[PDB]
Amino acid sequence: TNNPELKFRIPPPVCLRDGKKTIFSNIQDIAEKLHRSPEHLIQYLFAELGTSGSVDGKRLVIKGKFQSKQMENVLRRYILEYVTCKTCKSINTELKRENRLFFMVCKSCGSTRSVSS
Amino acid sequence: GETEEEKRKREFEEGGGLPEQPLNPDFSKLNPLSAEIINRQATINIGTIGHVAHGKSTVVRAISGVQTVRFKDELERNITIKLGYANAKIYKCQEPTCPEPDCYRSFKSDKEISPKCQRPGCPGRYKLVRHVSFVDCPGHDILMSTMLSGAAVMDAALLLIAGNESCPQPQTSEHLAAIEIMKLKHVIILQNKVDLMREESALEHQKSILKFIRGTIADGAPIVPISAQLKYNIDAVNEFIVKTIPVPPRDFMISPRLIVIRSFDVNKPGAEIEDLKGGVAGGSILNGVFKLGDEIEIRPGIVTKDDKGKIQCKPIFSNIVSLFAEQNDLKFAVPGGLIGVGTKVDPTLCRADRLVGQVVGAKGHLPNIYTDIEINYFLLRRLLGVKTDGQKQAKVRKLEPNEVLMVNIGSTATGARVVAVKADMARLQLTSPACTEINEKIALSRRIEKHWRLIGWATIKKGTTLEPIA
Amino acid sequence: TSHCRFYENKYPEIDDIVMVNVQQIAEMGAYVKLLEYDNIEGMILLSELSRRRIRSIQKLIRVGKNDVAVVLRVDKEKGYIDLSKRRVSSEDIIKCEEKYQKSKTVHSILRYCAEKFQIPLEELYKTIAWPLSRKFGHAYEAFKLSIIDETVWEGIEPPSKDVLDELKNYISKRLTPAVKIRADVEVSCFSYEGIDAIKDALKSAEDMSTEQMQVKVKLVAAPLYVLTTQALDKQKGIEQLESAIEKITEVITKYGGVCNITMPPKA
RNA sequence: AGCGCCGUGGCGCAGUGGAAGCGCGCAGGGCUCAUAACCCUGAUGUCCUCGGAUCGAAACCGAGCGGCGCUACCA
Ligand SMILES: Nc1nc2c(ncn2[C@@H]2O[C@H](COP(=O)(O)OP(=O)(O)CP(=O)(O)O)[C@@H](O)[C@H]2O)c(=O)[nH]1
Ligand SMILES: [Mg+2]
Repeated sequence: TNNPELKFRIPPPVCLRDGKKTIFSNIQDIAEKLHRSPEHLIQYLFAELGTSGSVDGKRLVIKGKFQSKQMENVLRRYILEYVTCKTCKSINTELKRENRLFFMVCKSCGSTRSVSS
Repeated sequence: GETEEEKRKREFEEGGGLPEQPLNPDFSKLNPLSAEIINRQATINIGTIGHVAHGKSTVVRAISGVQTVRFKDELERNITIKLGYANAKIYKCQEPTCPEPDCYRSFKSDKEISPKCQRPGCPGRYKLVRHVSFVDCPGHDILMSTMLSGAAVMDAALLLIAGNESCPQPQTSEHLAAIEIMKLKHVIILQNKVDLMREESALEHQKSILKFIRGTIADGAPIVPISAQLKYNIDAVNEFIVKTIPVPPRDFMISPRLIVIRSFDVNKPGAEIEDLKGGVAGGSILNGVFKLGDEIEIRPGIVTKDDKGKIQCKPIFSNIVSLFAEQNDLKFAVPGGLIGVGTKVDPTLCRADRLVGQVVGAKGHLPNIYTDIEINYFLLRRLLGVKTDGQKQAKVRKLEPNEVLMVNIGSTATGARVVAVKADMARLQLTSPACTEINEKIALSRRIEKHWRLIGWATIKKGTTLEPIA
Repeated sequence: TSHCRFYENKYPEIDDIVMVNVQQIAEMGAYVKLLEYDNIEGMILLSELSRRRIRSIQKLIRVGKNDVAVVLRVDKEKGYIDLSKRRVSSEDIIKCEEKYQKSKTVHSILRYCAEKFQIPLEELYKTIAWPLSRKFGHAYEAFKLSIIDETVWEGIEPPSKDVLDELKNYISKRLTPAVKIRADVEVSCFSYEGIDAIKDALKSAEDMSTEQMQVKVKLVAAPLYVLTTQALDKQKGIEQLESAIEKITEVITKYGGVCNITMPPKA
């Protein structure tokens, strides 16, 4: 009754490698289709890879060298361990701040897991 | 235009509130279901057992709504050494019209005497059939003293099995055998993961679980599929608890006693010390009705070593500041429910794991500390908790003289040495003090594979006493 | 109206260590004004400049800022300052900077007083500054004793009482210090009535708090109690805190419990 | 929960009581036939928020926020 559909909502990360530069436009779409706020996602991307740039426009402009496969892989890791829980298939969970860190909670279930780093 | 807080108030006072307990009620006529007892304290202790990292705090939270919270930064995520406590109020709908499976409702400890039915279409209210306490037992293969002691507290059992994982979880069987050791039958089997299986897989898992329960002492265990995360099928769990599990024999005849499992210093930091509070022993009472203002003695207490290496035992005399149970301060204490006995003791006794598994007696009784204990043991065929990859689960050997082993005497977690081995009898010498009151059902664990491993049960038959220094 | 150097005479002396501000590197070195001194330009030659031979000298000059200095010879006939940069000890550079911070900070209050009362800075210096640097060796320690002990100006003739009371307000507002002495005391008690003992111990300790220095035994943990005190002269706090220690030992040695000290009184 | 640390220019340190710093980075220029090395010029800041003595604070202090380490679970 509740879940007739029982992720399939990952936007294909179509990137741009302009040699010295790299532009990722899909950053907002992957922010939406994964129900993820933009700033936390982009800081996690910067924490995975020690490269520096800016955010331009609804896109991420990082001046460094990476194939689309490797940034795709980094997004795959973030998808594997943040947007969807390993134990059960779900995605509607989002960031919350339970005594200073980011403590995750869910909506479909009501989880309380301490994932911050 | 009423605020949600105004709505919840209006319902709370409409539900009768939480009436203050009488200061001196006639205790001869009091039953555990009495209105003064049932509304403000928990009379039955239910304990959760399960495999590691499957969810036993979450099931309790889904039942009652009281968080175990989990603490100690590093321990926020892996495992928690201390037990997890929560109070649930069992409410049955007074309307027969509503379906029987969903009439039951487990609420938090702050609910009213008769809250309204959340079922859309029923104006009937909820009657309180019982209040229950929950003792979350850690289920790790290293942490064994706390699980045995929390068992030694509780009176009802709750087994969790995950479906998609392998059927024969070994430490779940270890939990079940530990429960069987202390003389409990009332065990309810839970299927934690049911949404994530198919129809055929769930039935196969049920068949496996049934195939496991044929040789154990427990035979007619109820099995019910629940979900700690999805938070459904809660009412029927309350149904099974109410029907299957009655109140253990507990009246006011037996002399007063306490068994402390947790210690809690009450020192609110940042606050000035001129406004402080005593030290609180988190203890369970199996026998004894305790009233606001009492002198009690922690029998093993101060444990000293003299210049000559002899262990001196100084009981911790103490006057009870308060008996914190459930939500509010209570005038009297009910046997069969964990309570924070706050006393004049210096909180440095209740800061760390210091009062974990220690016997207490009010003034007017003289339990005996011992140093050598005669023990009557009996072992099982194989060790529980080792996933041998297909080869003959390890067989228990016969005990050797002079071997350090963990002997859980009731709640006390002690490491004793065997001084003699007989056909069914042994003698244990203790360096960590232990007292004997009546029988104190005992669990035995050895060190064969690094961490402790349960082997068999035992009961004290005799012992060499020590006289406390006054 | 910036003038009137801190020291005694109207030309710098010989063989001393000072600190200049750099303005220009034109042909032979640095002709630099002095902020350790009044206003007079002094020479350093590029030979008296660089310890290591360098490609671009500017990286060692950094025009516009302040740099270590030494006056060797002084033209006390028409004014020339034979000065160098490399002729300073490796350690004594920090002595030069600390001397300069003292002198500069003394200059700031005198400039404030001069721009308030419209007396030229030289007069306020003359009446006040060098009598202080004579009695106590410096005006900074003179101000430090004046904030605590008012005998400093006894025997010094001021231009006006207004300058006095204004600069007293300024020393009490700007030179305001009291180091936080901290201790940590363990309760090891295993006794029966310990909370009442702790309450009475803090009662006794906080009853020692004087008007100027207040001792507050704050709680952070069951064993660890923190002693915070404002040592106004960095000597009364230790004795106050030892008295507190004795008071907790007194309360604890008779009820039945035991207590121990982890961190004794330290600034 | 309290205490020890902190509040970027892209970074790390810093003087923090005259009001924008140094190196690493980046744009640009210079030397060279040419490249690297070397040499010069730079635009980046609410030096986190709110108030206060102060001509004036980014600095000196405090009625709030955020991020760091311990006291350790502090009913
Ligand atoms: N899919 C699914 N996940 C669950 C369920 N119940 C709990 N979990 C997961 O378990 C996690 C919580 O585990 P936790 O209760 O801490 O395990 P634990 O009780 O400490 C294991 P132990 O008692 O041996 O110490 C949650 O993050 C949640 O996602 C369930 O029914 N289904
Ligand atoms: Mg638990």
